[PDB]
This record gives sequence, structure tokens and C-alpha cells, in this order.
Amino acid sequence: TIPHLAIDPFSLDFFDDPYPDQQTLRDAGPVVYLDKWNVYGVARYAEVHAVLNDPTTFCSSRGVGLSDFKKEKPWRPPSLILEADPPAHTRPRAVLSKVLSPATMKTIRDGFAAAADAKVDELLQRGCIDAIADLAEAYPLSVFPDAMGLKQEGREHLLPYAGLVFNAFGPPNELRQTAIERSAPHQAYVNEQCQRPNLAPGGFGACIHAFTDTGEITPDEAPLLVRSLLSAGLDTTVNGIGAAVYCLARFPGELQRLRSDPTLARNAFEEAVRFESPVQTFFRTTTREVELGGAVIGEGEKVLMFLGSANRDPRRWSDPDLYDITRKTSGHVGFGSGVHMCVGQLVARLEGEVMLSALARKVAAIDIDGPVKRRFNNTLRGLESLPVKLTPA
Ligand code: HEM
Ligand SMILES: O=C(O)c1ccc(CCl)cc1
Ligand SMILES: [Cl-]
Repeated sequence: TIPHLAIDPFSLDFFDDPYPDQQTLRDAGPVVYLDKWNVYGVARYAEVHAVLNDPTTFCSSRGVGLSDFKKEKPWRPPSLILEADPPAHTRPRAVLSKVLSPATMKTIRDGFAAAADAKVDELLQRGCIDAIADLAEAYPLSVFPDAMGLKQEGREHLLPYAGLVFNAFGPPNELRQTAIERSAPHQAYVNEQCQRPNLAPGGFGACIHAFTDTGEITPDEAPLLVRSLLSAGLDTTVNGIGAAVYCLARFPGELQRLRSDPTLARNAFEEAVRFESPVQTFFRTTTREVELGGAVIGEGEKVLMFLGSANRDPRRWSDPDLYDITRKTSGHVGFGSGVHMCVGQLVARLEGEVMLSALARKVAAIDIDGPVKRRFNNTLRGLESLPVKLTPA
């Protein structure tokens, strides 16, 4: 028998402090039923990992938000990668893998690192800054749109579009309905930038279009694949870098360890991804009756995976509520797991690494010096404002 809970994981109260409710979800059983939204939930590491790694049973082509594409129209044409199952998923995924490949990181690393150092130097001249607007947002905005090959005009639509995408995975609450109400201009801008003539040579977008002659994707698939990078590629890194800075601000002992060995920068960022889990949740839809954690789930049911809870499950992690930059982080699910595991993770890690390297080399202290304000989104966890004073090294 499955426990029924009234917790709303998409309520502002939950977003404001999810950790007690996440423990309640884990401790109630391996599988729960959320009466508020008529979905199954899994919050322990073991079940989240199992669901992610059985894409045949727990599919993505019926949507990875609450909405079931077999019942309702998607709010935008489905993603060819996120909202596809194998085998249709496989070739688009291979293209994005090569576009965002280990070999590709070599071409952009020097520029990304220089921009990170420059940003930290600029911020140190001001001393008192907002680590969200002035750092977590400003740094990705200074590198990623250019790496995509976007023109300058209209970039102000990118963060609003991403906020809309991530709110739209949620249930039809006020956050989602308001986002969709305001979406038209952001949708129009993003769709237009996905066309081949609008993407500058050598950038990620042009490279996607260049793959349309190998037989992996056709020309009419390239715009939606560019759309995937313009959906997932910016706001995630904003909240990842914001999480890392928030962690270093709250845990000065870890900033001190990072300063003493800047080569810990990449793992410090990975640990921030585990600790905050910027992408909190995704859904799957069952394609058959299935037994999961001793429970029987029928066909066509939505299953909500709590990635952030899995990343704090004491059944899997020692001292899960501690930020530890030398933790063995391998196996966290902050980037997912299995066939859909974040195809952009090398870009995310590159940005996080070079930013934390710049802080490690240039900053002696990060002190919160103003009211912290949280940003509410149905899928993303992060801050609206993080006033800090940076002391130079
Ligand atoms: C800290 C930053 C990031 C986090 C926490 C994150 C998180 C995730 C997660 C959890 C998934 C799995 C979705 C699922 O299983 O349904 C995913 C997939 C994906 N991510 Fe990331 N992401 C980040 C950065 C990026 C970046 C920078 C890009 C592109 C430049 C990107 C592009 C994608 C794409 C295209 C997919 C779909 C892959 C597929 O379905 O095969 N992400 N991401
Ligand atoms: O294909 C997309 O549009 C897409 C992919 C991944 C994510 C989660 Cl980072 C969001 C949107
Ligand atoms: Cl769109």
C-alpha cells in the first residue's frame, strides 16, 4: 500500500524551504502518491536512480513535466531530445554530444576563463555586489550567448524564456499560467534565432546546422536542437554558479580550502550542484504496469523524481547536508543519469570551474551583507538576490 501525502512540491512554502518536506517524502516510503497533483513520487536516491535508468518503462516522450502529451497539447513543439525516447532520441543526442564535445571545450576554455577572471576583477573594484545579477547571471550572459553565435540584440529574452521553460514543466499553478501568459515575445525571439542565417559562424548553433548533412539530423530538425540549447544552456548555469557562490558564502571553511588548492574548483562546483540541485525535479510517464520499490504503478502514470532529495538522501550520502568540496560526488543525479544525462554538462562544468578558479585565486572572503531573496520557479532552485562583500586576496 502506497502512502498518500498532501505535500505540494510546487508550492511557494515548499520552495522556500524544501528540506523537511523532502525528508517526509523519503521517509514515508520508497514510492508515495501526491494527492495534490495525482502523481507518484520518488524521493530516495535508489528509486530516482532506478527510474532514470529505465527509459523504456519510465518514458520521456509523454513529457517530462506534469502534463501528459497523450492527454494535452504541449505548450510548445516537443523537444527532439529531452522529450523523445530511444530510438528517436539517439541521433539528435549524438549530434548535441559532438557539438558540446570534449574536443569542443578546448576551443572555448581560454575565452571562458579570461571572462571569469575579468568578471571577478571587475566585481572586486566594486566590493559590495549582488552575486546573482552581477555574477551568477552576468558571467554566463558574457560567454554563452556569444558561444551560441547569437546576435547582440534581443538577448534580454533569454533568461525570461528559460524561466518560462522551467516553470512550464510544473503543474498548472499560478507560476506556470503567468509564465505562459507572458511567453509570446520570448518564444518569437528564440524561435527566430534558431534559424541557420541568424547563428554566427563557428558557434554552437552553426555547428548544429552543420551536422544536418551527415544523416544524423535533417535540416528541419536543426532549429529545434538550437532551441534546446537556448532553453537549457543559460539559466541552469546561472543557478549552478549562484549555488556555488551561495555555498562558499555560507561555508567559509570551504572557501578557505578552495583558496589553498584552486585545483579543487571543478569538484567544488560539482558539490554545489549536488548540494543545491539547481534542477530540482523531472517527471517520467510509465509505459506499462511496473513494480518500483515494492509498489505497483499502473500504465500511463506520471512519476515525479526529486533529484535534489536524492542528492541529500542519507541512505546514499554521508553528512548529506554538509557542503564538502572534497566529497566523492560521482553518482549524484543533479545532471540526471542514463541516456538523457545532461548533454551540456561539459559546458556547465567548464563555466563553474573557471569561475570558482577565479574566486579561489582572487578573493579572500565572501560575506553576505544584505537580505537574501529566493527566486521561485516550478523546476529551478536558486536565489533572486545575494548581496555579498568580496574581500580581495
Ligand atoms: C548546472 C547546470 C545544469 C544542470 C544542473 C542541468 C541539469 C540537467 C538534467 C537534470 C538533465 C536531465 C533531464 C532528464 O533526465 O529528463 C539535463 C539534460 C539536458 N541538458 Fe542540462 N543542465 C545544466 C546545464 C546545461 C547546459 C549548459 C546545457 C547546454 C549548453 C544543457 C543542455 C541539456 C540538454 C540538451 C539536455 C537533454 C539531454 C537529453 O535529453 O538527452 N544543460 N540537464
Ligand atoms: O531540449 C530542451 O528544450 C531542454 C533540455 C533540457 C532541459 C533541462 Cl536542463 C530543459 C530543456
Ligand atoms: Cl518556444
